[PDB]
Amino acid sequence: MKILKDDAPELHAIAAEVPHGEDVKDLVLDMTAAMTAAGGIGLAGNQVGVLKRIIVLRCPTFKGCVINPIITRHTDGHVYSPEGCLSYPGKTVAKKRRNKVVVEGYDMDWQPITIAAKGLTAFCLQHEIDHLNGVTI
Ligand code: NI
Ligand code: NI
Ligand SMILES: [Zn+2]
Repeated sequence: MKILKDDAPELHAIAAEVPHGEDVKDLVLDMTAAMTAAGGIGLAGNQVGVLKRIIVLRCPTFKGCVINPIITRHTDGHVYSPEGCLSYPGKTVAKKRRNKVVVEGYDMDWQPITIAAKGLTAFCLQHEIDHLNGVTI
């Protein structure tokens, strides 16, 4: 796998929902390995040229993948979140984020999962889900 250059069109494209039960274990393994090899804590399909709704995270309160992630709950208003991104080396942006979120989706074995997160972990979930919608910092 390769983390695509900052001018890759995939970064603006929409990731396709994964058909329920599709075997994506190798994809998840590859994305996880690319994320850690590059020293990151989050990665989305688009960033490695995989236009599928898959994110991987290595965050303080969640480590693993989410397939077909959706945000189902969040706190009102916003807080400041300084963020970088493996697709944009050297760039940090002060983003407005929800302080707390609930994310729902599937793990690699297609077990339904629910992730309640605050602070850094919540910011990462928002950032990575944004990627699947072609939204970048
Ligand atoms: Ni590779
Ligand atoms: Ni661009
Ligand atoms: Zn990113």
